[PDB]
Amino acid sequence: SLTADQMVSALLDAEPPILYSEYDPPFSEASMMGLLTNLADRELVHMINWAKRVPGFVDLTLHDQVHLLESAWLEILMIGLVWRSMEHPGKLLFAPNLLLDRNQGKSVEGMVEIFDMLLATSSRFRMMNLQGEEFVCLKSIILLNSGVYTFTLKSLEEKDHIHRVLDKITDTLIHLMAKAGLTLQQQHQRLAQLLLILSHIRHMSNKGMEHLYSMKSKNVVPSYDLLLEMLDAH
Amino acid sequence: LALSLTADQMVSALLDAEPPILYSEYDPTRPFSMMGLLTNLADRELVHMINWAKRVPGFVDLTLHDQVHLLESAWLEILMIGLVWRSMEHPGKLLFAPNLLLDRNQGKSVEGMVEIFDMLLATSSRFRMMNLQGEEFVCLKSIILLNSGVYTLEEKDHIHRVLDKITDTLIHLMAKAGLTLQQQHQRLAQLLLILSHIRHMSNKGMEHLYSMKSKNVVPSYDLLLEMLDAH
Ligand SMILES: CC1=C(c2ccc(O)cc2)[C@H](c2ccc(OCCN3CC[C@@H](C)C3)cc2)Oc2cc(O)ccc21
Ligand SMILES: CC1=C(c2ccc(O)cc2)[C@H](c2ccc(OCCN3CC[C@@H](C)C3)cc2)Oc2cc(O)ccc21
Repeated sequence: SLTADQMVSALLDAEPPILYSEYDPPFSEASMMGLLTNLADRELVHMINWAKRVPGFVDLTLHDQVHLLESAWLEILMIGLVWRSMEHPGKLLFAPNLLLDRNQGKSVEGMVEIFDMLLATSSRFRMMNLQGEEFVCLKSIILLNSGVYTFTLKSLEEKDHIHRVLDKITDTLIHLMAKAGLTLQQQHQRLAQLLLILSHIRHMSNKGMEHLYSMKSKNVVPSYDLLLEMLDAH
Repeated sequence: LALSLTADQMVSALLDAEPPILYSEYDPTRPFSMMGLLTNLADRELVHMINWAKRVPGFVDLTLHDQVHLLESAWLEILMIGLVWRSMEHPGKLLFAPNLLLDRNQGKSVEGMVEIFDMLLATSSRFRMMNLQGEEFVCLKSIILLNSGVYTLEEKDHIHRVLDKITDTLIHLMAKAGLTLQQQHQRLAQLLLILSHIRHMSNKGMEHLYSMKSKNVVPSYDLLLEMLDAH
């Protein structure tokens, strides 16, 4: 029932904070993955808070909320990272005090390939002059769309709802571009350009998941119970 | 020169470029390797895919090097969307060939296969529910070809001009179908979000194909280049 303007405002007010890496006056290659894992894990907690504020998300069953976050969490971490890296050519701003380049990526086997994809996405944002309002729409779309093709009377109802919210976010993107002064043709073209970036983000998440698993740590994905517990508040 | 086409000319060009539907190679008189049949079919389809790619307006204006790179990135996605398209009118089944219609139970005969079968079936069901039109389908397939490899100035600018042309064409089709402006952009977005699922399926499919430890998975640069038949 939200208007396009109300949708934008809701999403902007929902934005999580930018977190820091630990301070101690040197950085070492050996400690890099530990610092990244620590940031990712802290970002996840804020991500769950954020998701619950995306219009229509808490209308879903807790089960389906968990499934959507299971599907989307790394994509959401990535698009967040690319967004805060956009103004820093050649670098990934994991935190304001953890700004990393390609060569630092090389220290971890298999990492530079994923760094390069992320850097390429940052460059594409930059060449498109992606706006914050557009970014928060894209991030919401990822949340709602990434797990929807892999979820029953209840579920049919859930899927219809998700599609209706996704349509509203399309309307919102178009509203933003119209107010930005784009022609109808430029509006459709840019809508398309933005949504095609989501294919690349999905690609990066799958490649990244492969990479994280290859590292042989104790776990990679947030468990159902963990997501549930964070989501399943009293 | 390829960009000077109208939306109608673009649609007609893409429809005329469509590849044929191939048959599985086996004696239908003899007792019923599944992956063997599928691999044989995929490998034969790939050849027709390269010939289709050469007819997508704007594609051959790229260097041969870049044509090959795009095919390297897109080929499995393109195989998949074509499979889903011809499977649309066959709920619960994948029409790999007219003589090779498989259901998900048959897909369980190969380890790790049923998970990918289920994703493909879900996509075909989504297509059916949206009543995807052939004219929309050929636009989508062309977008996969141009978009899948674009994250690896003039060449990329050309690629984006062609992609913008296809967006224009899709909107034109929907406008002709009688959709309101709001319905047009909503449907455009719905179709493009399905492409992220097709990318997902290609990623999971590649993982699955590699896990089989067969002779090879991806077509080599030289194979694709030879199929392009350079002049
Ligand atoms: C994109 C990215 C990282 C990444 C992702 C894939 C890859 O192959 C290499 C690094 C790494 C990264 C490191 C570890 C990651 O997962 C660790 C496992 N936890 C995730 C959920 C929790 C239950 C366990 C996920 C990403 O660092 C980031 C930190 C951020 O705050 C935001 C994004 C990243
Ligand atoms: C989607 C699909 C198949 C598939 C893909 C991924 C997967 O995990 C399981 C089956 C299998 C499939 C089986 C083998 C495939 O690659 C084999 C390797 N060749 C591809 C190019 C050639 C150089 C080597 C690719 C797809 O069958 C299909 C046949 C078609 O005509 C169209 C689509 C498919």
